[PDB]
Amino acid sequence: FITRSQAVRKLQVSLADFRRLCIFKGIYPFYYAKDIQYLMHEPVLAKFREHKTFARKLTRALGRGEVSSAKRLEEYTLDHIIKERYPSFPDAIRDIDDALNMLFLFSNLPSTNQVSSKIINDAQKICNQWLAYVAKERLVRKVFVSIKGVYYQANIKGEEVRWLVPFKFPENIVDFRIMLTFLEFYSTLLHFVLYKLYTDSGLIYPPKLDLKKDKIISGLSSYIVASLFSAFVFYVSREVPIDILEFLILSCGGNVISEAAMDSKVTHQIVDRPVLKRTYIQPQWIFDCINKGELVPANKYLPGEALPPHLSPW
Amino acid sequence: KVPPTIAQFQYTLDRNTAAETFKLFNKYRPETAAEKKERLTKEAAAVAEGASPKPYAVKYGLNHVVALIENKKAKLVLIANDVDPIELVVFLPALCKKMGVPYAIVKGKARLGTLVNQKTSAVAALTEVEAALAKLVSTIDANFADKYDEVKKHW
Amino acid sequence: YDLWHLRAPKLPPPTNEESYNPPEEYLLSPEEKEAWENTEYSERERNFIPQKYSALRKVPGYGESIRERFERSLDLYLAPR
Amino acid sequence: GAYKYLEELQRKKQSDVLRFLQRVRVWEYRQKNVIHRAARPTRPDKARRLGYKAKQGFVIYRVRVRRGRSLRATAEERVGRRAANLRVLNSYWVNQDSTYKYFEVILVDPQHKAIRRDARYNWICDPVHKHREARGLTATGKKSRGINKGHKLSLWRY
Amino acid sequence: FVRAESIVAKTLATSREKERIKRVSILEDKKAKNETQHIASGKDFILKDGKPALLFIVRVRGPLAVNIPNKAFKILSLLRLVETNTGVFVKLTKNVYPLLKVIAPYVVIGKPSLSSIRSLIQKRGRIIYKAEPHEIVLNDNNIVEEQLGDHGIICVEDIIHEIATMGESFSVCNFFLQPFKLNREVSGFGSLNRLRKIKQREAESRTRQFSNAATAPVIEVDIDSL
RNA sequence: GUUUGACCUCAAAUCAGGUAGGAGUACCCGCUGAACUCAAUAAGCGGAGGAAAAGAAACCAACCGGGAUUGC
RNA sequence: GUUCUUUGUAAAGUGCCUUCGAAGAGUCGAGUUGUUUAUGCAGCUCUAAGUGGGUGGUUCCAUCUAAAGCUAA
RNA sequence: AUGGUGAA
Repeated sequence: FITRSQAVRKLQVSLADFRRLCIFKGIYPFYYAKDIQYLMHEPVLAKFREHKTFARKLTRALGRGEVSSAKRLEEYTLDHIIKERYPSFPDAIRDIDDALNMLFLFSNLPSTNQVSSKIINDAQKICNQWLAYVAKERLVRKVFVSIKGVYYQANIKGEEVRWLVPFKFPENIVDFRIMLTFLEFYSTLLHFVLYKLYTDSGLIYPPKLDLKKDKIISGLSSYIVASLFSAFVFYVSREVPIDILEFLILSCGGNVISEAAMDSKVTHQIVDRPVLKRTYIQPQWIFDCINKGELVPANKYLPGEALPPHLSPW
Repeated sequence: KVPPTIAQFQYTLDRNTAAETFKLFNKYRPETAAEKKERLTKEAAAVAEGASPKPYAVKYGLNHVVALIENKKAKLVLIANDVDPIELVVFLPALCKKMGVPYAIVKGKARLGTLVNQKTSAVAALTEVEAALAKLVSTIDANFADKYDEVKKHW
Repeated sequence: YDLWHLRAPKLPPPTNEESYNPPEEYLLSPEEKEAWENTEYSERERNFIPQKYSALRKVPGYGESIRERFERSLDLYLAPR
Repeated sequence: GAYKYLEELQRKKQSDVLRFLQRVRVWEYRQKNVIHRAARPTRPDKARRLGYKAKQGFVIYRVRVRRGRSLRATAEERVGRRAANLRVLNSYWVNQDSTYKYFEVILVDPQHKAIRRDARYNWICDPVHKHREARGLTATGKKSRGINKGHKLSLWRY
Repeated sequence: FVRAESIVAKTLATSREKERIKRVSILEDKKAKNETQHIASGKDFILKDGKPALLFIVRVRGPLAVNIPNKAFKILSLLRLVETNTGVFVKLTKNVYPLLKVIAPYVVIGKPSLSSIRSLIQKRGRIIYKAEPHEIVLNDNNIVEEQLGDHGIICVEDIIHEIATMGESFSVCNFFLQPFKLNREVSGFGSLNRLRKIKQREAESRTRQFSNAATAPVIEVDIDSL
């Protein structure tokens, strides 16, 4: 065993890059020598050294001038680490339950100096694929509406991922650098996981997507318990999030029409206002039905009535 | 004690005029190896499938720069102060003065070379330019060649 | 292209009556909520404050989501396992 | 070329400029070790006319020898001893002192592929030229041997 | 101490800006009078009218450090877009139409989208009120239900609808929103940031160009860029 | 703009690509060099090859010119 | 001999007209002190010329271009 | 004399 400082000196790699290497691989107690020896043989060290040399050469060019050289100088993924930490696809799905919370949180974070707009765009786009896949296999089984958010539980081949959907409200902003590395690793994992899931679903990947619809709602309505709400069509009022209600109905096999679409079999209308003028129903009815497949009539969730005690479904 | 022929350097062009000279020289930076190679590849591709004005660039090589000097082809000469072999540049100001060519001294050979791609250039010169060259030459004259015309004195 | 000390990570326990519409009995008194808020960090047991909201539009946005994720990040790679 | 002027400048060694340069460089040379690598030749014209080139594989050395055997040959042998893998093609004076004399020596690497790959200098890689300074085959060695031009028992079968 | 070049450059830029503003104002004064007899043009057009249209505006930095001019400075103060990277939605009108040219060099305008507006509202928002220096974000709809909602704007979705549909409460909500301070592009300096900024600056010249012509068509660019 | 990078120099590598030691020594190339003018001999020192070295004139020539170096 | 290639406003030579047109410095040399078979070398103060300089013998003539280097017989 | 050997 060697000290953390001793291991860093042996690797002669700054602590900033050692954090990334440990996060990708995982080393902890003071630390066993064998883990450090295995890490030293990883190819990621060569790539990190190449990146450092690229940065120093770019700085040299910028200081000397001739910006053309810096532009011309501009000419990786941790695939190997994925296999090591995830020997098999079921292991990756198991690790998803805690890994993907960071990605889903980042999907709604605002752009700032600490996070580039590209990272947020990629995180949001990853959701557009995750929800699209989940709305085709109809693996949604829980819809606990928690204060932290709607605690979704998609039965991803029997591991019941506990991913949480943060609310659409502004998430006002800790060392994001570690969070950035975790997000990068989770996105690299998500690329292959989504590829595998789409290949299993039988749909040609990558499939076509619609952008005009994206410019209207920007979400699941693009990029092309289960027995509930068959062929059901619900109207959403101006007091509910379409991003959540529409996904559940689409997974169930129904359809949703947005009130703000211009900002029939209409069996129900989701409304929360005390004043109303379709079967008017509170949003709690859909969640309660999905949580247990009750398919209870609307009589138990008329607007303005006392809400029932929604015990946590766990 | 330094002889009068030495110490002509170290006393160099002022900050503003030096910056203006650097900016003017940056307008005629010679094509770098990568740019020249890509231009030649493009020309070959165009000719291989389906006659230009004479180029202009700064003169930097000591041998050919001196060759242009004496022939009166050097419109302006810029010399570095920190050159290790002083004898390489001791006679250059004297030759420029004898031939009647504007000349100037700068501090930092590496900064001199940074505008000509090469790591170091020792000296630099210009053969052709648009019209600010005359103003820069007049400024350099009035600030170094005429104001410090007594360089032959002191020790 | 499709490419297809290791103890269990011990995932955190699931939700515990933090619903936006929880049972009335689970809405603890302010004194207990104040004690939980003032409880020393790390040693704190519960990761949420009890609350109830009837109207869906009245549900507040979680502000502690980032902090919980950051806390779990440490265990995600610094855990001795 | 600058060499045309550099040669003439170096001709008048007693001139003030060269006198100042020599006394400035003597202290720097003294502060250096007895034998030390020189990044560039202090007399580029002399080296270039001596066949030295700035291309890769050429190395310039400097060495100090006590004043009072030929000094040039002794310096060449001393540099060759330390520089076993290099060949002392030639050497030339650069500076002199009351107690010591300084001679610059240019070394050519025969193992370097650049030197072996050109026909203008590949001849030096032959084993015959090994330790050229040891046998006094250099310019100083030949002069010391007296190889000038001009005046300057056997029994057969029958 | 400051070098001479800066003062001369600032003076030259200010002179050109003042001349352009004066010419534009004088031409617009004659155009409004409808004489349209000895002027370059009388009609208006946009290339890539004064009809109603909700547009998004972003305060860009530059041009060079021109001293604050009275007309443009006051116009920006009306929209309180003094800070760079700040934007606000304004109702396009014939009276407001000349304001675009008045503050064209300092701002970029375009037609937003429903998705973009929704994302901007749900991701950013300020309520500077009850000492009341707090920059509280739109965390909950309780503030919207209490302070707002007198006209029926009870939740954030109502604000989005009013902004996109130009409702009666558009003026009230827009003032309440305390327009958002959008993050700058590069938002960095150092080894990589310098090159990234230099590369990005090239697009600014080809995108944020001012013809300075009195009858120049309104400059418009898609808001999808950000 | 007290931050910075260049250029110049000084160090380090269980880093990558390379080389000298030693032996033989008849011949060869330089230093040194003793005694019955002996002798620029012997011994000693350093360096190489199959030969070594020299080699294409600041040479010899006083001729009606020869014309790299070395051996008889 | 047999062949696949021969190339791009690519290279060289020769006579005619014309314009240009370099040469190894603490080195030769000189004095001295040690060596040498009265040549040369070495230590040292001085150390220069380019219609210039090195070697020679007759009233100043003949030859050559040194202070860098490779080369089988 | 040369080059080595050893000892109180």
